[PDB]
Order: sequence, then C-alpha cells, then structure tokens
Amino acid sequence: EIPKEMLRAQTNAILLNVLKQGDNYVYGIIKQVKEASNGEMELNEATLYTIFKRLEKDGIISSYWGDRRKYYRLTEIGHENMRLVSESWSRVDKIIENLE
Amino acid sequence: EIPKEMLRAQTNAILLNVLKQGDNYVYGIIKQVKEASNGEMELNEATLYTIFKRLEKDGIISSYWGDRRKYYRLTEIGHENMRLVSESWSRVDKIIENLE
Repeated sequence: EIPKEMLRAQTNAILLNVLKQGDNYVYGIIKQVKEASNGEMELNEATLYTIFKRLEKDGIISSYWGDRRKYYRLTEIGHENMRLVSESWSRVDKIIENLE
Repeated sequence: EIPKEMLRAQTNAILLNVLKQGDNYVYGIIKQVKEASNGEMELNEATLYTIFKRLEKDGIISSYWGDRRKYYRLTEIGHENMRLVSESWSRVDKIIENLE
C-alpha cells in the first residue's frame, strides 16, 4: 500500500497546479481533477478543506467570496512555491526515466 | 519552499525505483541517483539510513551482507508496493499534463 505521506504529497501538488490554472472553488476543483484523471481521482470535499487550511495558514493560498461560495487563489509567494514544487516534480520524473 | 513531506515522498519513490532496478548498497544508490539527476540530487548517507530503517520495519525492503557492506533488496511484497507507487505517480503526471 502507498504511504499516506506520498498520497498527501501528490494531492497537494495536484491542487496547487489546479490553482495555478486559475482561482477556483472546492466543487470546481473536484470536477477538474476528476476529469483530468479520467474518473480515476474523485477528491473528497473534506480532504480539500484540510489541505487548504494548511496552505492558507502557510500563506501559499488565500480565499475570498464570490458573488455563498469560497474561492481560492495562489498568493504571490504561492506562485513561487508552485514553481519550485513543479521543478522538483519534473526533476523526479527525469530521474525515474534515466533509472529505467 | 517545498514542504518537507513532499521532498520525503519524492526521495522515497526514487529510492524504491533504484532498488527495483536491482539490489544495491547505500553508496551505490547515491552514485546512481547523482547520475540520473545529472548532478542535481546528491543524497546523503544518513538520509538513506533513515528511510531504509522505515522501509525495512514496514517489510518493503530487507538487507543482507555482501562478500562489511550492507545490500538492500525489495521484498516480494515490496515489489507490489513499488507497482502501486509507480502507478500512482504515473497517474499524477497524466493529471498534470491534462490540467495544462
């Protein structure tokens, strides 16, 4: 079985990437990840609220109300964290390909 | 900055993949990961001993002496864990590509 730490890391990376594509709300993110995973990954609302609480506390994202619906955005510094995260994950992929 | 949980997850995945290529010893693994990362990732010996302690405790790998040098191997069940881990990481990559 996959370590829970690993699953959490993957979920974090995917959610940050969704918000990089644009500000979004929980149900909208779930829909986008379900589609992008071809049905494979159906995230739970409560899982996102846990993760976003941490990311908001850390200043990586912030929230705001729409026209009552909560939208999330990467912060200015969150965009930097996203860039470093993206680079590290691309680096992993390149390492794995060389090892095979 | 990258969450330590994320870095740990990536390191775990890379090390399991190295052992999938064959049984190996700490310095040998460090060398292989340095090469496969084009110099970018120089793992520390003590980092590997921490990780392998956990993986051995969990029954994912085991150790044995060479002809004194410690070699590590994926266990029978470790190979299953490797397969599930590999699938989840490939799945992440496909999700990220669809999101972009």
